[PDB]
Amino acid sequence: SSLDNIEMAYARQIYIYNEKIVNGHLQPNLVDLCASVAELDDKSISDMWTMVKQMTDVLLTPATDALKNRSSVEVRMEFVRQALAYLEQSYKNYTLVTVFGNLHQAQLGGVPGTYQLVRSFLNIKLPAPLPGLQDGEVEGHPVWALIYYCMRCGDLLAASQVVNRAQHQLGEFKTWFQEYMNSKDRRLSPATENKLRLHYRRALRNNTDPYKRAVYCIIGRCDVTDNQSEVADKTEDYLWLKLNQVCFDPQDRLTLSQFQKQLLEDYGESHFTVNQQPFLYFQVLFLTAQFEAAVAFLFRMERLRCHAVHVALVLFELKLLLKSSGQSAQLLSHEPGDPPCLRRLNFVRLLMLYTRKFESTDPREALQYFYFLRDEKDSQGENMFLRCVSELVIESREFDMILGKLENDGSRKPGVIDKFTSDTKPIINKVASVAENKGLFEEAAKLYDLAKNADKVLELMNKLLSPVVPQISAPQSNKERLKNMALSIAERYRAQGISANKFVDSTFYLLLDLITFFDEYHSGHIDRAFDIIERLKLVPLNQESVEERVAAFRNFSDEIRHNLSEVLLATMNILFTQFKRDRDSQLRSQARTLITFAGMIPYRTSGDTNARLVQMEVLMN
Amino acid sequence: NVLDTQEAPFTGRRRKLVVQWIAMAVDMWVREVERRMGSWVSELLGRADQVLTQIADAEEIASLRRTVKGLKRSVD
Amino acid sequence: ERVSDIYARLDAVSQQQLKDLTYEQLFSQTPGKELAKVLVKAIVNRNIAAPDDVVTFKAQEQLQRASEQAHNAPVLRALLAESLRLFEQVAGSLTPANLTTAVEQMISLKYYAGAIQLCLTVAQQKDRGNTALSWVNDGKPANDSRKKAFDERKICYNLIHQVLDKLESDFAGEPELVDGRPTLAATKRMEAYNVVNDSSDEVFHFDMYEWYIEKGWTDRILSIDSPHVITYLQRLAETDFRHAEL
Repeated sequence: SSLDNIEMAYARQIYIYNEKIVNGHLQPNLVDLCASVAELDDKSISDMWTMVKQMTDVLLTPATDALKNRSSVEVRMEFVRQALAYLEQSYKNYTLVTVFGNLHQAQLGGVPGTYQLVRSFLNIKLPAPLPGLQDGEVEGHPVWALIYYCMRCGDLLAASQVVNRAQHQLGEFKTWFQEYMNSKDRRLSPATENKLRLHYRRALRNNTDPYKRAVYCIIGRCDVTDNQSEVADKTEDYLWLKLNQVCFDPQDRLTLSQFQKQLLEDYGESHFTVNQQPFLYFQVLFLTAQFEAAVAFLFRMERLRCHAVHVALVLFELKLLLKSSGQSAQLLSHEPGDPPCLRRLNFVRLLMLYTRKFESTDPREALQYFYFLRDEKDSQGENMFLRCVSELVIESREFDMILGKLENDGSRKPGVIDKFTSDTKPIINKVASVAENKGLFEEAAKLYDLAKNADKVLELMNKLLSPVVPQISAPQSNKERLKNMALSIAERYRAQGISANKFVDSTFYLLLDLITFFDEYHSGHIDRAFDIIERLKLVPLNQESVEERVAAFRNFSDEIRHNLSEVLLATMNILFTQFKRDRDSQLRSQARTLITFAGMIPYRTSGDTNARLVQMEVLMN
Repeated sequence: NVLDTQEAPFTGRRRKLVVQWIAMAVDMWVREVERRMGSWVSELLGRADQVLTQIADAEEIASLRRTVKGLKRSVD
Repeated sequence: ERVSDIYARLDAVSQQQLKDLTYEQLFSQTPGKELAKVLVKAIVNRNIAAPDDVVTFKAQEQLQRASEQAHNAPVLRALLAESLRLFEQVAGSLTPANLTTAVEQMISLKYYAGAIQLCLTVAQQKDRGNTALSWVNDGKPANDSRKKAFDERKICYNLIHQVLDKLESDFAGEPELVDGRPTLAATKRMEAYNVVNDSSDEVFHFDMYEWYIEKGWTDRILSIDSPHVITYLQRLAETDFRHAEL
């Protein structure tokens, strides 16, 4: 097996999600089905899916195009809020593990109020007082530190409580903050927003209290260039600092498009992967709505291929992933007729790479991933899922497992693909078609016979029999192994009343009779073999039938005319033997008949055959 | 060659029968390829359809148009 | 062919009609012809498991082989794409039983858009005069004989509901975006709903407004924009509270 522990667990989860859609059940939450395995690994992966769920848990317009949802200002706004809610809660967990040694340890004693937690967080991260703080303290801590880390944790209420106990010190900041907490989308009114920004810009552009600076332009979304590096030293603190500063419809203003493009264009992977920590960059792209970038990026880490494919599937089963129309493009690209700030993922290629790894010895699991390509076609019109099953069968040669083995008793035990579509007639011909083009007739027959395509089964069975008609049928020979399959196809084609056009069909049952004629001839059962050839009315034995038999030879399958030489000789040698054992006249007359027939028929080795036939007739007299 | 020239008796509403022949022939052709032709056959079946509308047995013709358009798909 | 295999997978009326079937009946009586049709139909929808009656068989054969695959985008997509191609050529002749089975098989192979496109095509072909649109625009007078035309479209529209239903079901919990770009589950949702909004069948869009209302999707219906939906409501308002509220 080519699948690692993690990859295998995901496969099982994707089998469920397929079993549900294959039986018409409720469309379960894919993101939940993937996070179910994440908990079996380190929390590096669990915290990823947590971000994936929260970033995709946005009210969408079902049955709407992918590009439309992702271009709409409506959806683009909720992404920023879902991310900020993740950066705030994520930071809140950092503040817990900073005070208590373990999340469990914090829980048993009880998570304290965000206010008392933050206070018990300031104790550690600033033990001694910084001399540059302003506006005094509140219950033993600087008022601005409390406000910042409370807003950072996302509890505006806890921050407003701090403000209520410092009404005299904070001046007019109270009426401004109380408006920020009330107004939605973390924005103030243009009039009041103007009043505070100008005040900050007036004489507080450079204040000795960094926490004061941070809060002001987090509330006013100002000084976008100043990264407030004094307080936002971590990467998440930067993302959170900026997403609280982005704006929507000229100076000192930043928008999501600029920010998202500004980040990866100027400070690409190189900047965010110098510490050899891959998820850091992924979180930067995913929490900025650049899902295709983050997916391709994370898909290149050979250790995190599994995770990047699935986060792509989630975005794909939620009409959020922007697929690349052309299949000839690179993995990541920007369509020419699209805005430059969005990118597109060649989803077809993405799955095709992941599959090649474990498609060789783990076919069942491969199909589960090929199903997501059911909705796509190629330039030639083939259904992508169907084509992927053809290529996977041509390579793996797993016919019984994937296509269903058709035993020699008339049964068709369904295969693994039967689960996904009930119309399995084309691919069985596709797989049968190539194997036919590769001279693998004995297989192409079994495959065509699996799809009950007798036109092709009998055609190929005619080719495999004609060479072996006069041969000696011996144990385990190529004659027995082909005759016995032909008879197993004769019964199942009569018991089920199946037949190809009379040309193909007539020749097929005719060869089977001839194969019996030589099997009796090679055994010495002369009398019995003579009777068979007489029924077939293939070789004339009375002079009257020569005219009609000669005309019939003209339109009989060349697979029959080929073996005419051996038939005449065996029949002659049959009469020849019976002569040495009135009757003499009758054999003599029949001997003549064979000669005149052979004389009027142009066929294989007519030279040596016509001569031998005449000699055997002379010895009779 | 018969359907275009329209030399008698292959004229007028009798060309409805010419299309029936073309449907039978081409149908027996794709069925003989799928058991085991180019643009010019697709050019014809589409051109054969103009004949059926140009002639518009009101239900026979209607059913026949849907046999032609079926073969055009089978070739393309 | 494999006979008893058919017989075992038959009805009882079909099994018992074959039991007492004489050659006389086969040769010169309708019930005998009818049963012959049933039997051939069974062996055709099994090797898939008149250029109209021939194509329909090959289409079932193509779709049956698709489901028998290991999932090869090239082979699966090819078979599916072709199956749809063929079915559409004989849309007007498709029976409710053949359409249902086909759609279900396509749904199982994640071919949602394709399934929907077939249903719409079949609806439009069984009524090119739009007898249904006029019958609805006339208040649906009982005793009229356009009802048949409307019913044959309603069978297609219902099957479209099942497709969209199974789609949201199959992808319940799946994210719309992974690592930034869209997943495959998301693109199939867009591709499917595209086919829906890309239609010009009016009886269909009426049936879909009613359907959205039923499922409770004020999300999408209030977001159409179009007056068409307003005008449709303006007629149905004085009639139902739920509609008037919309």
